[PDB]
Amino acid sequence: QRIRIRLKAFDHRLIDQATAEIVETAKRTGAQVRGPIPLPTRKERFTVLISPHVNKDARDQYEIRTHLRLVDIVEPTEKTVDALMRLDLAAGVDVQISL
Amino acid sequence: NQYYGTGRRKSSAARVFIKPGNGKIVINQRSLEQYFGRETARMVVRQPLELVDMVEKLDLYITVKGGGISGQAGAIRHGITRALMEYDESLRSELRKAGFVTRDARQVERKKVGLRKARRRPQFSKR
Amino acid sequence: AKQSMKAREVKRVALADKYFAKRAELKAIISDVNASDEDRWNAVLKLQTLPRDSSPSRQRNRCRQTGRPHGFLRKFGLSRIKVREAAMRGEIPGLKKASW
Amino acid sequence: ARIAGINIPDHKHAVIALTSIYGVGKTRSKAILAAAGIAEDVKISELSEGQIDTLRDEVAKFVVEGDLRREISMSIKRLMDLGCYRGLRHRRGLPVRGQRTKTNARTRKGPRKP
Amino acid sequence: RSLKKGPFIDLHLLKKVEKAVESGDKKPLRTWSRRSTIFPNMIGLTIAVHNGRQHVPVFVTDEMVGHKLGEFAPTRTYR
Amino acid sequence: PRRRVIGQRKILPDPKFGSELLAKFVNILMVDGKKSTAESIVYSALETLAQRSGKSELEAFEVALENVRVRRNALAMRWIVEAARKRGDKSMALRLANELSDAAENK
RNA sequence: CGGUCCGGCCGGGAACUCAAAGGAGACUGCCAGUGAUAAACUGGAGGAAGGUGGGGAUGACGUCAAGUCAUCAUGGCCCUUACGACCAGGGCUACACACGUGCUACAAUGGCGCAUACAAAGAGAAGCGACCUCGCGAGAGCAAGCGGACCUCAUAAAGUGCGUCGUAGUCCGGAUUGGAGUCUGCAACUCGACUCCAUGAAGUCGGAAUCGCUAGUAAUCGUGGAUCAGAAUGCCACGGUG
Ligand SMILES: [Mg+2]
Ligand SMILES: [Mg+2]
Ligand SMILES: [Mg+2]
Ligand SMILES: [Mg+2]
Ligand SMILES: [Mg+2]
Ligand SMILES: [Mg+2]
Ligand SMILES: [Mg+2]
Repeated sequence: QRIRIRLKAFDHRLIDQATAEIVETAKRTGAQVRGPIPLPTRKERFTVLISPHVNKDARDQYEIRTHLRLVDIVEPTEKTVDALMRLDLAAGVDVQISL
Repeated sequence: NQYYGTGRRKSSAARVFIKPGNGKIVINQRSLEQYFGRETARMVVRQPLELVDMVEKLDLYITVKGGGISGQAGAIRHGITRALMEYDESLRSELRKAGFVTRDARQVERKKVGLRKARRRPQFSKR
Repeated sequence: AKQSMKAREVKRVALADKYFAKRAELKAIISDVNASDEDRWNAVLKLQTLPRDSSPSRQRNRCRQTGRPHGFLRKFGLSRIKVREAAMRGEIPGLKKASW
Repeated sequence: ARIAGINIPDHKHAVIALTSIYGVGKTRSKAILAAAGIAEDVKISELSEGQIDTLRDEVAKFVVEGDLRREISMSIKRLMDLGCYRGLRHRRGLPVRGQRTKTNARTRKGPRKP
Repeated sequence: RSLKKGPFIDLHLLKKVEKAVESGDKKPLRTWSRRSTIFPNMIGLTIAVHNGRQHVPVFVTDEMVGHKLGEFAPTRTYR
Repeated sequence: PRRRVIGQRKILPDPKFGSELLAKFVNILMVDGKKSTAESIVYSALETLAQRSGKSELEAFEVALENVRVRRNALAMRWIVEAARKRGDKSMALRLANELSDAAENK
């Protein structure tokens, strides 16, 4: 079989901290992982008015950066599964598992 | 022996693969005359191979994605110059003199708030 | 907006999942079926007796905190001015001023 | 070459010369030449009389003459004599199908005069 | 404009037609359905079409079949 | 211009003939960024001037350029193109070819 | 490199392009002249980039009782079987005119027809919706894939190649109008979008006056998104040629 973990977060310096802890734990217990791959960032952009009335020209410029990380695990070792499945990760990281 | 050089433009990206000896040009599994519909686009890639003489002397195998007519052609023209510097390494002084190794980094100016275009302002009243 | 105007919108949503969620969903299909009941489906006449305020076209997406019917965003459910007030005080995660 | 459409077509290509008939545009002129068997770039020269009257037979299915002028007009007479809202728009020269009347109604209203 | 799968008519106005055909012609019928399509079973009756503030009676004619009742009520007074 | 005194940009020359001056000529006729349709008109106009109106195509344009004289060459090329549009012939290649024939014979 | 059903499609390859986490690199650093030996300027080399490289964010004290009690927050006042509240329809879209802001034009640097090449950036689950089939078409039916670098919107348009029209109110331009239809939605009359047939106004480059912009800019070409059941010539972004 093959399990993969899709990781998404808002902060780029926070997504790689949660990514490296999974890969280091996997290499220590003897699992085969072909590293993490950087997926293209799906970034939204929001341009809305700052004024409630006339002077239309002054606006705000927002963005929402959503990075993506994927870790591919080849062998479903029981020592690998039992360790990674209940890790204590960052609150700003959403996990997606495909068993 | 292969000699590689990366050249690109606004949204293009082109690879250059050099093999010694032919006058063959293969771009995206097509010919030089078949792919380039513009006659100017055929000649601008011949511009870096003007000071350095090529007739039937080296292969070039190129692919390119993105951009347009001259955006792909400018990507090839940059990529050949880095390949010849990889090929001979003494040819740099002639390439610096022509100005082809300088990557054209003039990108598009962003669309501004309050204006319909990058610098074009909507029409103005005096009083 | 006015408090009575937001009471209208809650009344429309409460009828929206009530009547037109699944019942008008069926009545939209039976009028659309090409295979059977090509002439006498009569689902149009039964749709007339249903109340109007269940309609998804009649409801208006408004700001959940103020009730402004203008400048709506489906990303947060707020008006354009209330997006700034939570962003400057750090109440919306990841939202900040952009430069490109 | 005089058709049942008595107004004389110009001495040019076939699909252009059929456009001069009131009620035959570019699309319908393609359909007549396709049903006849005449190429669209054939001029009035060498277009023999055996090829003119076979264009009269294909155009005979449609009413394209002053008889078409009255049927457009009497259809408007149906609206005006009935007294409908759409009939009131044609009598004063106002737009019908939802064009605005604040400004930019110059085709309907006629030339300006304060 | 409207699709061919069913010309629209309101339910309350359709009931007012059915009693009027059987029980004979009456006083002009006050209604608000400016969106209904005229059917051939209404020829002869007088239907008062509401125009914003009043009711204008419309004597139904044979060639009115297919049009709307809102096309017989001017909504503004022009001077 | 008051303080910022800078030079003028040096465009790449004509890829067909290797002429710096002819590259500034096609940009005047070019509208809406259409380079590919502009040089097709200019090349077809000069071949009419070369084959049926006098050999030495590069020299034949210069004789037409000399009578109507950086800025001196710029105003000379602009007067040829703008007067060619308001003519009676059919295409732009035929109109600009007759302007160079008239400018070579200074009329 | 093997494999050919000529599709990266399949074994595989980790080179390269792309994708994004970190880092190097440009600092008048080096040389020459000018300048009071200064700051600096000028010229040249090196370099992908050289004189704040390109763009953005970043906008002092104050000025106009400039704009916002109709985003919201807030002192007071006023009404309260009514200045409140419910619903139907109408109006906000009217029409003798005026002003400002836009689009498409007046065309052979084009129009139309056939064949055909190259984008970047986004959106998608009460959603995007392929393929197949049908209709001239707007679409409809059948029905996968996809919470997505996989699948869909989605064939980018200008351009290129040929043919045609030959300078005219025209195969220019499409206004207006009639007829016949499509989709959305309780519901398209007032007042929707789009397609098909037909009609083919004004207009042949625009007075005084007035505006934008010093380079990937102007000009022009289409694409996408927000708002939205539906309703973009506006606004926001994105690239193509230049
Ligand atoms: Mg309040
Ligand atoms: Mg609505
Ligand atoms: Mg005609
Ligand atoms: Mg970096
Ligand atoms: Mg004031
Ligand atoms: Mg036309
Ligand atoms: Mg400036």
